[PDB]
Amino acid sequence: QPSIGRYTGKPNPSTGKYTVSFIEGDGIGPEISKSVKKIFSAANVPIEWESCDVSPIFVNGLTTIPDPAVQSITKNLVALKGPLATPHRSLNLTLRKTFGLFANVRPAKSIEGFKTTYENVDLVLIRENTEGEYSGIEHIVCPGVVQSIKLITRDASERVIRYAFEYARAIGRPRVIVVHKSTIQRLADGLFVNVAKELSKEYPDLTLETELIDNSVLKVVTNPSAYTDAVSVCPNLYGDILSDLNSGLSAGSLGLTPSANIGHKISIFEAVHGSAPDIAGQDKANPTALLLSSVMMLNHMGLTNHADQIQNAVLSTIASGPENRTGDLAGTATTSSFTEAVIKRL
Amino acid sequence: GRFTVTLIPGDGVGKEITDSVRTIFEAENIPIDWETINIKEGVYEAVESLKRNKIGLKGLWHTPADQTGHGSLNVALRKQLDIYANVALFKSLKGVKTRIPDIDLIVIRENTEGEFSGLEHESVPGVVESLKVMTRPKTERIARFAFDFAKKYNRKSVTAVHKANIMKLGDGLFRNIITEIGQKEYPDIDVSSIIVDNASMQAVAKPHQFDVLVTPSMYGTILGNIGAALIGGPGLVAGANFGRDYAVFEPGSRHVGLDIKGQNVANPTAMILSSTLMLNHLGLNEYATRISKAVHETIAEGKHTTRDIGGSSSTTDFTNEIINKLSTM
Amino acid sequence: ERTLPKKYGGRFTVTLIPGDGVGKEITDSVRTIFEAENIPIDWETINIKEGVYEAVESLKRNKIGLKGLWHTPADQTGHGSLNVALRKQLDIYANVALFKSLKGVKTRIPDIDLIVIRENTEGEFSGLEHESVPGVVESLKVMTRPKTERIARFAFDFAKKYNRKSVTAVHKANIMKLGDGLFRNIITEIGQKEYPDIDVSSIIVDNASMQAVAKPHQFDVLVTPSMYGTILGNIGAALIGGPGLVAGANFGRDYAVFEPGSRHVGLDIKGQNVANPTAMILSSTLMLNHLGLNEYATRISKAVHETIAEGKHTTRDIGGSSSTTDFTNEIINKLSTM
Amino acid sequence: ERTLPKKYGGRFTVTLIPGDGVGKEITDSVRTIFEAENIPIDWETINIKEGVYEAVESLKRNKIGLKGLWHTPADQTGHGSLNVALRKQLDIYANVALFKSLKGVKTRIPDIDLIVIRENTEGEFSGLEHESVPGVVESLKVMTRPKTERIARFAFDFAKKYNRKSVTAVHKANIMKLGDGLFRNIITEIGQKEYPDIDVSSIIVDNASMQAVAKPHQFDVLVTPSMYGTILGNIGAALIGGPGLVAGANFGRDYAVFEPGSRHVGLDIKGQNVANPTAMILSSTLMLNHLGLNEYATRISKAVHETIAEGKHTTRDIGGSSSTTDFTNEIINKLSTM
Ligand SMILES: Nc1ncnc2c1ncn2[C@@H]1O[C@H](COP(=O)(O)O)[C@@H](O)[C@H]1O
Ligand SMILES: Nc1ncnc2c1ncn2[C@@H]1O[C@H](COP(=O)(O)O)[C@@H](O)[C@H]1O
Ligand SMILES: Nc1ncnc2c1ncn2[C@@H]1O[C@H](COP(=O)(O)O)[C@@H](O)[C@H]1O
Repeated sequence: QPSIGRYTGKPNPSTGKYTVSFIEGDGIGPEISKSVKKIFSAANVPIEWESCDVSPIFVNGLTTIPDPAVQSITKNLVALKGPLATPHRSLNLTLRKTFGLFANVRPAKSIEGFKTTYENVDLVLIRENTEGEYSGIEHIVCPGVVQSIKLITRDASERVIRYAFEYARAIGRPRVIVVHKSTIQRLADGLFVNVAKELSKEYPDLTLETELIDNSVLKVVTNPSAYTDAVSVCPNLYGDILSDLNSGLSAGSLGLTPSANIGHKISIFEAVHGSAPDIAGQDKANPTALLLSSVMMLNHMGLTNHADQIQNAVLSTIASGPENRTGDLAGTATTSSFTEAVIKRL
Repeated sequence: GRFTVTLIPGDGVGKEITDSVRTIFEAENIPIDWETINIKEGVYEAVESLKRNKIGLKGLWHTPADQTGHGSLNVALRKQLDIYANVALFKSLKGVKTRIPDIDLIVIRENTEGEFSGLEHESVPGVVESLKVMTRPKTERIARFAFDFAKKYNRKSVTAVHKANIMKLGDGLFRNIITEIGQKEYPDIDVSSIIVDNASMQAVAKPHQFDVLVTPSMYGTILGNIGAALIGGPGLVAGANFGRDYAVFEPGSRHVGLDIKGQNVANPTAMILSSTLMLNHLGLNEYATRISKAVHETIAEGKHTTRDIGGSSSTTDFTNEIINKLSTM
Repeated sequence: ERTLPKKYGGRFTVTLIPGDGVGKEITDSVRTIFEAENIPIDWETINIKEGVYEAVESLKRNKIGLKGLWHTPADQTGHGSLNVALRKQLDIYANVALFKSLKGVKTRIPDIDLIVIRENTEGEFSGLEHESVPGVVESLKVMTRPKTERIARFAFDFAKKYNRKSVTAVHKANIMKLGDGLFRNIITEIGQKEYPDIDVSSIIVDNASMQAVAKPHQFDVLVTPSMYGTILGNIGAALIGGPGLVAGANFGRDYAVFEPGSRHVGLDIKGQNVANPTAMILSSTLMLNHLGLNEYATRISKAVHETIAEGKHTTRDIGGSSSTTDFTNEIINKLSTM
Repeated sequence: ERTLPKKYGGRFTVTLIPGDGVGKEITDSVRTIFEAENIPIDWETINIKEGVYEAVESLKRNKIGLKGLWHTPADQTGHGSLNVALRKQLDIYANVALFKSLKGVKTRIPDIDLIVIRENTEGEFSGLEHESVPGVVESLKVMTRPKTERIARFAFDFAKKYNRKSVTAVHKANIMKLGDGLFRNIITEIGQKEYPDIDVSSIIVDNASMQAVAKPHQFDVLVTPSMYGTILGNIGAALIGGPGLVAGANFGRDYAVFEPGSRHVGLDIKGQNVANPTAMILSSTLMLNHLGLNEYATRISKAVHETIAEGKHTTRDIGGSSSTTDFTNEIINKLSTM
């Protein structure tokens, strides 16, 4: 697994198991959550759940995250959060800032037995989630004039681009593409690109390509598969858009998309769909999203065998046959029946 | 009776794709004379020319990515003429296999501002700031252009693409000014907002929900290329740039085709179609209505079409089918 | 500069309001002459009971317009001018009518050139009236210094710009000593301490009406409140041939709307293609000069001027037998050889 | 005329903002001299963390004010000037400080008379700053043509009104070629095509600082951005005796606030009655001249001018041994015999 965000294992010596913080989250979170707990149980995962609550405090007007949850998550070097609502400083933002998360990993692959307009889409994108267009820095320079400031540093760039080379290696993809726009953002995007070009050399097994978002978006939409040996790295904004785009190609929404937020020693794995408050409790949610983030987590932890088990078989395979599936995929099954129907081929 | 239009072939398939238009033009004996220019900083002479003639037809220039490279000079042209509005036309064509069919959307972007403002510096080594400017005047301008455009071409919906949830001042201002002046002027038109990333997802998955999209420089490049792909490719997209005094017409997709320069494989549909846009502009348009039907029917009519659409014909051959169909109208 | 006339890469977007009566035909004449001359303007054209809103809203975008006249009811539950509504709502406060005789037209007194500037928003057009007890009606006529200083300067400014030597205020100040009094003073007052190069004078509306009909050459520019301008206007209209030969324009600070200077709807001859478009076209040329074109204006005015001077092929009311259609085409024809 | 200074049957209502430090005492001095001269003005007086709102709101009613200085923290969680807040929120964009030496005061270079006009709302006082990565801080200094043309004209207008022959722009345009460049140009540029009777020139801020200290008589009027004005200001303050002798005033389009020209709080000597009110009083006279009184102004200035020239009975910092209280009463005394 990638050297950069390395898990420091250590199963809890008293139990055979590893400790993982949950964060069930709200809305369809609870149901989607225990759905995962059950499937995990069945496969005999070396994992005990230490669920914690990230409902924000407000130390110094600036929104902070509760000590209970901090201690828990800093301890077990990993957590798996479901969706949460919109409670004075982005909840997700103060979540990355307090745990040093700096890289968003977003895969979008076609699902077996769910037909969308685009086919054979298997995409992987790493996004810088620290700086870039999304630093808090903007100014009113005078009456009707505003500056939003895009920040790009070598330190922040280096460590994302690394995780990308190392992740591309860890999943056996030859090519790694740096999406940019050095064309008109000479210095900003130029630095990003050079930093990749310089790192390129200490990863000779991978081939580095450079592409303008221009083409990255043109080419991916004309033919998604041209990047099935991908791993694309890019600064915060291009990343935020391309990843939400990639998901649009793979599934037409993002109710199937898993994300991984890698930090230096910590790392959080979440589903990117919302809290779906109106379907909450009625048992219609679709664990697949969070479930795949579980797999991502497994691999990040080193539990290859279990991950491949829960992914290659189960869900991925049980999402074949409309008696299974959920309402969101034409299927008729409940969150309930999806989970047992999954564990069968588990 | 004779217009004198500026012609800027530019880099890549530029030279070939322009020629296609010339040929179709003299073969239709259209009363326009090209003043044609070629060029490192003589982007001056392009400006100076356009300032005389007011109207131009151009391909794309190439832009370096290296540090000591010169800088767009496609944007230089626009900034120096304050041709602030870009219009790209993404309408699918009959004889072209596309994944989602019957698609008709327009993307209007601001040309001179936003992330194309080209202000950047390195404070200490390894730390770079790129400043993105957004100003009320330049924004009210494009906002009205978009609505005016939507009214003129009976478009019912106008949507502002932004990232105002994160860049609350920059993109915020943009989203407000647009919706703000689509409500107290242009009340007949449906104004709305959409976040650029989510817009990107709908565009690829369910594009029919969009009509007209107004965006700052960057988001327009992105949604632009989504639209370009959606309809077949960069060779099918008509484009035009508008300032108050001048108008420059170019392909709506904005690709140089450096790799296939001189190979006569290129597709001139883009160039020709935006060339027709120019005719409608300077009032001709009997010709425009004409020579558009020509290319439209040509490509719908299976083979004899150019490589990238799924044919095996060369730029040369495709051109001549148009001039041929045209000779019998 | 969100305050100049709508323009996109060399192309103005002007408002077009055909309006009632021969309006629709007389406007068309201009359209045809315009595209036949390939003039870089695009019409945003509107049609309409209270959508006089949409005319206003349009003009507020484009700043410039070209219009015919709407019709106005005389009955009690009729809607009200809405020609004046348009002007009041845009504060297009100054009307200019151009009464200059034309070469090929038989008129009782020839070689006549006078201008009538009237205030549009005030005076007897203020539309304030009530019935106290049954059978007793009061119509209030408002006159205010601000609105009056405004028109006064517009008139002088206009006279200076177009090298007019004399400006005369028409009034009834001997009877309405406050209302028309104020008007007469403010005009003469600010023609003396500003614009000293111009000859300012007064004339009583009734006596003005008599001189106008009998000895019109004594007048140069006439400034009047809403009513007297309608009256002197029609005298001038007759003097030169008729309502079909009179160019007109309306000015506010921000907007400008160009219409016929005579202000008749021609309801009776609607759709008959008998109408005369000289009025519309000529005030259409006024609009070109305005938005800076005017190579075209100088052009297409000479066209119509020569056309009507050149005997037959002219339209019914001037003494010809040609239709609106035919007259138009003679202009476009003469134009195609300039 | 809801835009002149608050006035009711002959009585102005002026805003009074004592502010921090010797503020409270130095203002009182003026009050006393004012009622002892029975000047027809009534103080609306305000005291205050973010009620800098109430100061603004007051001044917006009365249009005119008289104030001392507030204190400003240097710590990170401190609130921020709110002396500048007052000015920015009222767009009182022009500061005038008057450095004219006084007869009874020992100064190293005597007979000195120069004025420093600074822009209040922009420059390095724009208060835009951020920390990109830890330990790296950028402070953005804004300079805009509109705000700069404004101060430029104010300065020349001022120089013309008070028969000043020379106006000099202080800048660092050789290094900050865009920022200070723009400033230097716009000034010299519009001192040449307007105000041709006045001698315009430039001087580099550092070299200006050196001449000011060594050979100040060469300067007449100095126009500067926010920062350079604080610096040249204090040079001038020292040159004539100290911060207690400097009259000052702030101007916008609509409002005017009068304060000491030197801008020091005197926190250390608060409540000690040792302070010198010459500054406050003299800029208080500036305010009278402003709201048209000035019989009083001409008066009570001669009072303080003669008082301090007349040796002892003067306050501590000038070289006397009298208290604020005693100095005040000598003025009111001299005044009672004029
Ligand atoms: N004239 C043309 N006809 C068809 N495709 C083109 C043409 N010019 C450029 N392209 C496409 O656009 C891409 C060029 O983009 P870039 O790599 O940015 O130069 C190529 O992959 C081509 O497939
Ligand atoms: N556009 C026009 N040009 C010339 N004469 C007109 C026009 N419209 C109406 N007239 C004449 O004026 C009379 C009716 O005027 P009105 O008051 O507009 O109904 C008719 O007898 C027509 O001869
Ligand atoms: N009323 C006053 N007259 C003369 N000097 C003063 C007065 N108030 C304060 N100062 C001086 O200005 C300094 C205070 O300014 P600051 O450094 O801003 O606190 C003190 O060192 C005093 O010596």
